[PDB]
Amino acid sequence: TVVLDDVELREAQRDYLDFLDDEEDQGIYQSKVRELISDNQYRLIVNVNDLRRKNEKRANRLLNNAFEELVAFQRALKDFVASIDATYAKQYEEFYVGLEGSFGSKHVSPRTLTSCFLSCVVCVEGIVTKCSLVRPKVVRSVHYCPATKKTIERRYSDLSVYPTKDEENNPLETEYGLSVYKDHQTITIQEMPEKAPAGQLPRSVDVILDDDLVDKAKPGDRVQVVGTYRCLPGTFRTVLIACNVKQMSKDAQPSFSAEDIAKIKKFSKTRSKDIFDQLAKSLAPSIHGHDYVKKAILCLLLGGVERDLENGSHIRGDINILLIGDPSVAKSQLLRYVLCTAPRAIPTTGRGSSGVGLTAAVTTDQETGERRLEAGAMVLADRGVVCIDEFDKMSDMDRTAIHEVMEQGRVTIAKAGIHARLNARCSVLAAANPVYGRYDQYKTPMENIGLQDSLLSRFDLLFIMLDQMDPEQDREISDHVLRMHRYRAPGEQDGDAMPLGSAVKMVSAAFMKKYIHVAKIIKPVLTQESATYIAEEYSRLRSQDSMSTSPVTARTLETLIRLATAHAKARMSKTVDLQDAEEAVELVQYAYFK
Amino acid sequence: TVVLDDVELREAQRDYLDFLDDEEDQGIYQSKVRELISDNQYRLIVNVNDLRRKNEKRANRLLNNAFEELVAFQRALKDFVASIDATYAKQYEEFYVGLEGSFGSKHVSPRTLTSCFLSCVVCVEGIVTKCSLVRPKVVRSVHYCPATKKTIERRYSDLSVYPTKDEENNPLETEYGLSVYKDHQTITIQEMPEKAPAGQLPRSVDVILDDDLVDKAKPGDRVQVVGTYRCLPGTFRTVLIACNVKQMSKDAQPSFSAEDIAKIKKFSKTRSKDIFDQLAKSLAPSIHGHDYVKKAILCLLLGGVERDLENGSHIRGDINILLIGDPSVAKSQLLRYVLCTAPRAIPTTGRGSSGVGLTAAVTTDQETGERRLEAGAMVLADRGVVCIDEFDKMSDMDRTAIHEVMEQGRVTIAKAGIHARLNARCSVLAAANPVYGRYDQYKTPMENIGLQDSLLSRFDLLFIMLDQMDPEQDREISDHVLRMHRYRAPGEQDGDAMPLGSAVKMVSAAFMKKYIHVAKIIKPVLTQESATYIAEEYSRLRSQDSMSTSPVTARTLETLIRLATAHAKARMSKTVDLQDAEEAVELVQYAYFK
Amino acid sequence: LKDYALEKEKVKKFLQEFYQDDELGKKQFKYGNQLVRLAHREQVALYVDLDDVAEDDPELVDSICENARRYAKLFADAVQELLPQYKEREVVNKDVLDVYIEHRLMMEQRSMVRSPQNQYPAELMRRFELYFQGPSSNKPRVIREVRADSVGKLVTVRGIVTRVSEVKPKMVVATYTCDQCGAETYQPIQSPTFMPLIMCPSQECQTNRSGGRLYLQTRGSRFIKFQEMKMQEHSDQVPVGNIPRSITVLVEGENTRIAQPGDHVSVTGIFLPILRVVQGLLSETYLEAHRIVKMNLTREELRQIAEEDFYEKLAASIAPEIYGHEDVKKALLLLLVGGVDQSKIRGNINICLMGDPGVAKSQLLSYIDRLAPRSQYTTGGLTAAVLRLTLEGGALVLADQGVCCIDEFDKMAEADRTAIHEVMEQQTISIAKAGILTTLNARCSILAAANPAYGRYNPRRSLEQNIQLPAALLSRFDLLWLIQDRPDRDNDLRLAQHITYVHQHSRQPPSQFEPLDMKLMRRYIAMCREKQPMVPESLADYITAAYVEMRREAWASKDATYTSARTLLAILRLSTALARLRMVDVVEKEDVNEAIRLMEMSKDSLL
Ligand SMILES: Nc1ncnc2c1ncn2[C@@H]1O[C@H](COP(=O)(O)OP(=O)(O)OP(=O)(O)O)[C@@H](O)[C@H]1O
Ligand SMILES: Nc1ncnc2c1ncn2[C@@H]1O[C@H](COP(=O)(O)OP(=O)(O)O)[C@@H](O)[C@H]1O
Ligand SMILES: Nc1ncnc2c1ncn2[C@@H]1O[C@H](COP(=O)(O)OP(=O)(O)O)[C@@H](O)[C@H]1O
Ligand SMILES: [Mg+2]
Ligand SMILES: [Mg+2]
Ligand SMILES: [Mg+2]
Ligand SMILES: [Zn+2]
Repeated sequence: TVVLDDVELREAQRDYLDFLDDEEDQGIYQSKVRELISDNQYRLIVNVNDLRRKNEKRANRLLNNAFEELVAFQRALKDFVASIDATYAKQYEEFYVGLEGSFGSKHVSPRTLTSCFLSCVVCVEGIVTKCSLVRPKVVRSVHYCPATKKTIERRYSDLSVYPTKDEENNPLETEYGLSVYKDHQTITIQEMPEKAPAGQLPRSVDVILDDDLVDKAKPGDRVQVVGTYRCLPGTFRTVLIACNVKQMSKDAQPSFSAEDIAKIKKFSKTRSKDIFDQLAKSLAPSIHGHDYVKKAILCLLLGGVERDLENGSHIRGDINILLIGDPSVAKSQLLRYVLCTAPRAIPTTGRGSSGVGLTAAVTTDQETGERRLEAGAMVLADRGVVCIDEFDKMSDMDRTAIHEVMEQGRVTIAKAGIHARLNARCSVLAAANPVYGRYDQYKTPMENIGLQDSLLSRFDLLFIMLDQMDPEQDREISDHVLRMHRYRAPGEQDGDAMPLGSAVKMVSAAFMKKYIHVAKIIKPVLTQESATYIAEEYSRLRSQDSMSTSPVTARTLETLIRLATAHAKARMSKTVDLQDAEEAVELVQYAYFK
Repeated sequence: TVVLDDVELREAQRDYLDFLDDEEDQGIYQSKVRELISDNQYRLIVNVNDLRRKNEKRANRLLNNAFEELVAFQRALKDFVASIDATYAKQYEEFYVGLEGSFGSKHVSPRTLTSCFLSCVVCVEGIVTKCSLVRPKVVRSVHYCPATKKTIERRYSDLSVYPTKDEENNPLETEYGLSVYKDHQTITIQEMPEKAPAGQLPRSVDVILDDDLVDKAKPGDRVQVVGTYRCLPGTFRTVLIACNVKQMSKDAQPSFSAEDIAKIKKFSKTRSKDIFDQLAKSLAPSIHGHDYVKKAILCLLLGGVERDLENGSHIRGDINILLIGDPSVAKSQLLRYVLCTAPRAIPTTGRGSSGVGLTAAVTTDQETGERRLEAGAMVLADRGVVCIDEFDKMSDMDRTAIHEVMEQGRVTIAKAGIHARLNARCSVLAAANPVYGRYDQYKTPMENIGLQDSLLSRFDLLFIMLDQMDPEQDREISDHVLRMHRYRAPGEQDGDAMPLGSAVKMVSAAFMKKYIHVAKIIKPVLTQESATYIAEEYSRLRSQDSMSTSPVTARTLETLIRLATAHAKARMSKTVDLQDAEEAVELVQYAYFK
Repeated sequence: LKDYALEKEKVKKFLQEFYQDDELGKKQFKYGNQLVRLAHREQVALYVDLDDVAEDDPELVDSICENARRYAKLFADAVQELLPQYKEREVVNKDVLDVYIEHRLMMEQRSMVRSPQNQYPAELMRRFELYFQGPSSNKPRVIREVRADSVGKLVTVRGIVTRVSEVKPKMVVATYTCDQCGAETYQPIQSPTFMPLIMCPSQECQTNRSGGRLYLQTRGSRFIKFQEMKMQEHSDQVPVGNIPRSITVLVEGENTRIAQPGDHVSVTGIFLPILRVVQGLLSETYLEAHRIVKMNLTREELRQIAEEDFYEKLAASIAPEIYGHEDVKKALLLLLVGGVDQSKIRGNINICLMGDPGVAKSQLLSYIDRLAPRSQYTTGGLTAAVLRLTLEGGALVLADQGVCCIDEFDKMAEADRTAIHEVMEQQTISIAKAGILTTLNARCSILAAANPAYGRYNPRRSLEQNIQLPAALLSRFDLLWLIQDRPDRDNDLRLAQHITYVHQHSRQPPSQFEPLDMKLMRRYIAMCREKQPMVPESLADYITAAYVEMRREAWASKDATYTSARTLLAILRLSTALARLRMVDVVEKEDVNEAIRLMEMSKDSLL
């Protein structure tokens, strides 16, 4: 009952070494391992499709059969490194294989990762939510028996259990240096929140990381992982063993269709001057008035351009707007417009997500009493948008952490000895009614809500909307209200309403969503003419600051820079136009000067 | 649970390899392995005292723990052979170590082989009785799995269990070539029958032989084997695993004491001529008369000297005497004297030994239905003496089987598919009453019993004693009988008889037994004078053959030669003497002529 | 792979037969002398330099490096054998333990083969301890770099002690006495916890089956001094985009009480696992301590230093992205170099920056924090604490021999205001969570930044009227700069033009002097700290003349400008600080006058 030779594994191990023997061919993989030797890491990365090219059969065997095939490949890798350099190979107990390239059907998402892929390689894509602490895991424990003068081993691998006494009951003292340990971390992936239907339940998939793969991930990172999906011992829990992890850029790209691109290009080229206002009017058509607000909200979705400097200064491109206004005004309605339209937005309340709240938090699992650093709403909106309602009712700790993320777009945490620093760059669109209703237009907005005089400085814009009891204004609104209410769809007999569904000039919201998604990729840059013009205006606001809203300050200057940047993105104009600075300046004047 | 290093085994193997590394020293063991390599065998022989001299601690370690130390030793031996020649080492999967030399306590007998010796080396000396057939024992079986295209092995060693299916129930085919097999025979040893009390029971010990040790033993051989005494899997059964076997000389020698030698030499040099006659009178002093018979019995005990020629002849030195006479004659009493007197004798009835009979026989075990070659009473008497009573009542199969041993001294058996040719050279003293008593001196000696005249030719001597009603002779015998009756020990009061205990001029039987044993070592050779004298005597006997027992033939000539040789032993003469032949001639004339 | 008995021989050879030509070249068997001291109880610990073993067996040092726990026990047992040889006096039975050890040894010697259980453990044949000192070849390892692969090895690290528990007695060899038999029982302990024994395994009671129940006795047992502490990544090694990472360290024996929170120590010890299960066991790690030591260019650089505008250029290099505030940028540089502390005098130069929002206060602090060697950033914990029972130094403690940048100074807790008041007074922090006034050394410059209440500053409203902080506490600061965002269309246009360049270039506009890399700046600072310039007594005459002159202006000034002796003391710090910038060990009139100019400008900022 002791295996002697495996012809299949022999051939498979040989074929991998032949594949890694990239000398007569283009030399790419020989150069890789040479770089691997120089770089001192022990995990080669491999494009699966090249393996398909050299051997489709073996590549099929690898994808269909993971655990055995990789073990052969690691063997071929270790021998190959030993061929190039024996001593460097001898430094490391083992070596690892990293897969890459196109995975035809094995490239799935956590929603679509069914049990059918068990023991098959899978290339999952998603967002990391829960992270566990780095821990060292024993694999090969080495023991010494002074009674017998004997040294033994015990591997664990996939497999009271710890041996401490000889079979003769002599003591065994472990040999820590001889034994083998490896850092080990667990995380959880979920489907990207933008592309995740509300009807379906969450489908979260565990992940195991070891060796250098441990720390190459944090919560709120858009990552693609390639690994072997395996069950666990007992209805069985199932986990994915990572073979390689890579952080896809959160920018990604606006795939869509070329027809959408062409329609966008035609629409953009149609009327670049009115595209901003045409979008603005069609941004929230159900809502009447608040035209500056609609213009402002469009700029927030467009977003400025983040500037990372030589010293590491990281002037944010995100724009932040706060809405204050009397109840029964279309504030909550406006945000739901943003949720329907924003390419990547997350809703939230004052209280935030359960337990974790708005920002990240540490969570004992309570199934094993294990710490888990769990991403919050703010982090998940990174390079996106967050819509906060009842923002006044935000808790005090959140009122503390909001300062960090607003200042830095970055939430740090050291609680429970868990050092971490999560990217949280996210334009925020907060809304909060005045306390006790009936805003007094005498004191500060802080005096009506209590924002501690700082977050108002942090917010680039702050718009007040009061229920002025003008009969003309009420007629305009009520005319709009009844016009929408009286509307019936084109195909209908003024009879039945819509069925009780079991599932959840003017431009389409989706068309708007696709358009602004395309526009976000544009990277418009300054013009000296506009730069001179805006400097005059900012100084002019400082001149207009003599009368005494918050005063114009350097925060206001960069706010105008982002707004002109935003309007530049609206027209796809890679050079900021004086029109862009013009529209921003008047918009800011409305914000501070009614 | 994988053993990594055994420092004790590491050092012990090195110590043997250093011991085997016999180049700085006399080269005795280095030469032995070189001779072993030339021999092409794979079992070195080792003297323990060399190990004691080079390392007393290691030798004590070996004898107290035979198994592990030998395994280290065989490890060192194979490594050492590979050092001298790798390919010759590669010929054999393993090598073996044969022990030799002195063992203080561990050199025991089956009588004295206590259970305490378990796991210790032991040098058991004794006599083989039963031998099993040579059978090939499987030790390591190689299997091949065409479904998995995978080879699997198993070792049995000390450990239905023959694997035939993969864990996936794939068929397995056994690679007969790669599998390891070794011939394996079992034998049984017992105490030497001469040196064993009648009160105690047999102490049969089972021996296991493998490889070259298999057929280096036969039933009825005096051997000493060194091996590891071990239990068996299940109150348990215990067997000995042979490490080396050797057939010691069956003659051995009369060590005893130098005082016995001096007394023998003093007595021999006192009256060398009268020692033959004096011994005869003291041979059977309880029986009056038959003095010529007593002389012949002495000649039988001393016997002749075997002559072996260039043609592979084995011209026997043994003497065979038959006694016939009416019942109530001391014939039976004569045999009791010889049994008490002879150095190496064994009694038997006309029936022979139970089951096995006179010569060997094949017996199934009936505990496992296993054939066993069992040595008979005749075989155990090899180079000794056998006393047969009721020889007329021999069974017809035995009446035939006696021919071979009487002629060749070796019994053969090919029956039951079992092939053997055992040694049974044994001077035999047979006796048989005439049928219906009342011997008649008109018919043949055969006709009074029935022997076919082949046996009578085979027997060197035949003596006929008749119940003559001579008042003078009967007075002489009866007066002798009553003198023995009236005789009382010097220490006694004529009162009570000897207690009923549970235990069982004239020279002593023991001293006589010692002397004949010493005389048996002596190898008297021929003298030209006596050779000329006896040749005339034989031709004279041929001249006497004109007158009308058997006629004189060349059988009688060689019978006289052994008789003179036996008398030459009786006086310790290093050569035969005219006295020796002259005593033989009158003895033969008395036998054939009344 | 190797025979520990053979290794035991090599160390015994090494210890008995290693020497070093000591002071005056005295050939001395260093360890041999120490063993003699140990034999007479004159030593307790035996620190061993591996480089000594490297002097004659570097391979042995390597094997010690690849596994250290093994070789520690080998050496300890090796020393255990050697010590009876080196005994030459029957020293007094120091403490009950030695006479107890003597009592047991006589009892054992009163016994001949014996089972391994009926023999004393090695750990009880002690009252000496052994530690290694890492080789100079082994470069110190950052706490981040101590991965799972290095467990079981011997590593040297650097860091800052964030906390340390009180000394407590750790048990080593638990001793028991049977209920009904004279045989004594032992139990070595490795785990942090254990089940105490109940029934004696004594041969007599085992044979008798009397159920002799073990009763623990502390006198028989053997304890050891023990401590628990955490060490944090030193600020230099931390990457900019990360934060410091902790590591537990266990200290025992004579290594105890050699460390306090906020001590920039370097530790050599074994990195090992502890378990207070998936695909194998998961175990928390720690660093068993062995040795603890509390730690402390090109000619063009010299040519640059000789330049008159050198120090001015360095000030320009302070946050060149920040336009304006040049004289303030000069002042920050003075804080970075600090004073001299001639004798003692407060070398740290604490500065507070009050001003309207959106004037680069927070950004300036971030730059200073990134720049200084030992740096801390906080807003308001800041001060020490007693967590549960263990000390835990706050950011103020961690800033020792460095700077603590406190943004949002206006929103401090009033108790913390008192705390920093203690720091500016004597540079120590006192705290009593359980009524125990534990004082901690806090020697760290304070770079405060506050914002006035109710929007921008009102010039009409006096000082301590736009701000609600203690005026006495404010006057403690060496310098106090009031930054006002007055609308000045020209200067406003200048700043905007600076901003637009940065957006259009991701780069500062080109100045007269390009900024220097922050590391090079720190190199100049470290050079500047090398000096401790002195004040000639002639300068004192002019210095005092200037002081009374400005103090007269304060009397002339209707508003009390807080001129005091404190004002004079800081001026000494500024002058000698400037002398350090000048790389001249004697202060100068230019240094003095320039310091007065900045002092006047800070007062002018109050205009
Ligand atoms: N003098 C200046 N030169 C250059 N940039 C400036 C200046 N003053 C302010 N800024 C810019 O103002 C922007 C936003 O204001 P900033 O972060 O400086 O506020 P702050 O003064 O720290 O405010 P607070 O203390 O109220 O939070 C920063 O990006 C900084 O670049
Ligand atoms: N200008 C407006 N045009 C149309 N509807 C409005 C307008 N202002 C308020 N509403 C009405 O207010 C309702 C939503 O109020 P909501 O935003 O939930 O109040 P708040 O946000 O203050 O809690 C909608 O049904 C909407 O019709
Ligand atoms: N010559 C003799 N001298 C002494 N006793 C004799 C003699 N002949 C026969 N006997 C007696 O015969 C008895 C033994 O007879 P046994 O040899 O058994 O008869 P058989 O051998 O014919 O069967 C002994 O008790 C012995 O005393
Ligand atoms: Mg609402
Ligand atoms: Mg008879
Ligand atoms: Mg600030
Ligand atoms: Zn007891």
